[PDB]
Amino acid sequence: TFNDVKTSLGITESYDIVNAIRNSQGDNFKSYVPLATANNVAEVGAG
Amino acid sequence: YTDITKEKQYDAEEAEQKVFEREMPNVKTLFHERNRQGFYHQTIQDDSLK
Amino acid sequence: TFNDVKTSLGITESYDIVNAIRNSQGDNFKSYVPLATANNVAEVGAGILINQTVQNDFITSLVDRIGLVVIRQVSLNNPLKKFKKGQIPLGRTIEEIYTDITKEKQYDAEEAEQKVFEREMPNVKTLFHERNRQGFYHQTIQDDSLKTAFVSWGNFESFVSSIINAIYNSAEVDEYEYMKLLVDNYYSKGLFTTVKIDEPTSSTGALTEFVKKMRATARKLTLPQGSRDWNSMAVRTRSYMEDLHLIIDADLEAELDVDVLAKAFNMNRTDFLGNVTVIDGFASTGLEAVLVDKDWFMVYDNLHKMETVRNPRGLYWNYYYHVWQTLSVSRFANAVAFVSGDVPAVTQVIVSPNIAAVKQGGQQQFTAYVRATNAKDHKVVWSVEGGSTGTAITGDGLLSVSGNEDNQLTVKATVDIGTEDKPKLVVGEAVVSIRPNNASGGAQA
Amino acid sequence: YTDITKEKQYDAEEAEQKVFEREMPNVKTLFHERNRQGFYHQTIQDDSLK
Amino acid sequence: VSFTARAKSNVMAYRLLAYSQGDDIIEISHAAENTIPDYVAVKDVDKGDLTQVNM
Repeated sequence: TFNDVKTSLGITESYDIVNAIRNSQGDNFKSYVPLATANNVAEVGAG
Repeated sequence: YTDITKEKQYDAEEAEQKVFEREMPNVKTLFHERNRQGFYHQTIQDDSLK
Repeated sequence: TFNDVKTSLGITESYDIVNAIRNSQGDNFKSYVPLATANNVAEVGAGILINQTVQNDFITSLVDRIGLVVIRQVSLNNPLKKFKKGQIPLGRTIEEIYTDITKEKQYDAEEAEQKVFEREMPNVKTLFHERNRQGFYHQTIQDDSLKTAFVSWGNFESFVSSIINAIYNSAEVDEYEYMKLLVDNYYSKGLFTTVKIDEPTSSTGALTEFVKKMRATARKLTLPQGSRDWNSMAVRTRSYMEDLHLIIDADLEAELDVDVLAKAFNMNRTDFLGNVTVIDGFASTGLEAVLVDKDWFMVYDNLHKMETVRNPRGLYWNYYYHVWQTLSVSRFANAVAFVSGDVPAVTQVIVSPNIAAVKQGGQQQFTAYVRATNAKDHKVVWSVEGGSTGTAITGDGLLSVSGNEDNQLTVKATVDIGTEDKPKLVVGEAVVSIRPNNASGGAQA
Repeated sequence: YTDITKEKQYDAEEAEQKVFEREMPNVKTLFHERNRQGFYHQTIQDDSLK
Repeated sequence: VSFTARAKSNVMAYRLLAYSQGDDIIEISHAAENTIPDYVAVKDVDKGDLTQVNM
């Protein structure tokens, strides 16, 4: 059952928060430039 | 005053050569010497208050 | 993490069993026609290599779970463990000293007037055995990471033990495999005594030939008069029937039982003589059985120690089980190869006074032994190297040393086999140290 | 099923920095699903058989 | 060592790269034909995407 499954099933995004953390340079995402596991939490933290 | 640190990502491959790595804490001190030194003089003449 | 995996991965289907059943007009596949769910036993019959996700049948949102965790243990053993001859903690080397018989002299009294105090040294041979294997095994158990793999503490603790059972099942296997490695070592060194057979799988005639040569060989190894013919040091020695062991594979035992020991009325007259030890096989090409003493394996233990350490940054343990052990072969044992392939005529030339120490200017008699499997002539060609100043050996093994010899000699006895366009040599080497002298002038006439 | 592993040659020199390294256990596995769901049907009149 | 680069226009892996400068951060693009390149892409990098140059 259910071969071709992505975690982004049924989601339209306003922006990418993965790219918003790596490209921060103090542009309000400077608080997430720490948090070594920010990508892993941002990937599956919506359920 | 000890102060907070940063976290490190759990990785068994980077932990293999870094069991004994040092990380000095964040301590800030402050010093407070005695400043005020004074006395309050009042003369009470009894036998005249009586 | 494994998006597109089907149940058919290394499956090499000779046929479809489902198309065999539903298109069965009539065959043996007709008995699987009234099975209600034959097509579901056909799919997940062999298990699945990669667990996919199964949704529940009633409510398709629920994930059907794993209900059972079977953790297979295995207890491997070493069948060759009985050949291990003890353990030593201190020291490294072992010294086998062996005394050999001598050659009688003819009685003469007139020669005996001067040669009374003249001495004859014993034919003592010496073999040395070092520590060879020095190893350790490494297994990591990331405790906190594997708590995602399990939901039961009784199962989790049983899996961690299965890793520790897998370390001891590793040191058992290598100790089996190093002790086979000696046998395939010693065969390729040309040190076994080859008795050429035909392959016993090929014929019940070729099988019956084998047991006759076997029982002839084991009887020859145990004669009271001893034999030089069955060692690699070529010494007069004997073996016992309680000492002999036979290391056939599991093929020969099955053709021994069904074809030979079955129809025989007296099993004591066709059974393999001595103790029979069954292994999986030898890695040589042509080598089928090996008949040794228990003295042929000098397998001692120097160290067995498991030591642990815990990493705090990465949250794991490490299991260092250390095996240091002597894995050597005594060349004083009778030890017989049973080779079914084509073999060379000469396998080893033995120049039995291997260590010699001749005084400068002094003589020495050398004696070459030839292992001829063709049973032919093979004349020894003598040679001396390394001391190329004035003197060398005769053609019959008499070492002559010049008075200015100051280099450690090497005495070669060589049997030229092979063809004329490309000769191949079988060489026996012995070393000679030259302890110098005095009381001589640099010139004479 | 937990499988067996390899030998490393003893070396006290390389054991100075290669403490705490990792060697993975050889482990294989299998998963067996519920295949058969069967269903048997018999009826008894119990009165027309009288 | 390494430093931050801002890419410039659709960098492809294994291609030869060259540096420039603009607003601030060094810009990276594919090296022009018939010259000496500065860096090799190890992965694809989007037009305005910040990344590292592993020196």
